[PDB]
Amino acid sequence: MKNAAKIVNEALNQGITLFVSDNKLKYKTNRDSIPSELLEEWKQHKQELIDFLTQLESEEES
Repeated sequence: MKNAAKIVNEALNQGITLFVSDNKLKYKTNRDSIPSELLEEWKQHKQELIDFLTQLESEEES
């Protein structure tokens, strides 16, 4: 059973960076040929992804 951080790490491995903007789960990358699985899992767990990606956005580093 995955969680927000699981998918976040998967993004980094593929050379992507999940970050939320306006409480909407966003993604950043240098390549557009990202795996389509990310677009779906990101939307599947967008709620928890936001929660985790936004609470981390509040701190400098951890």
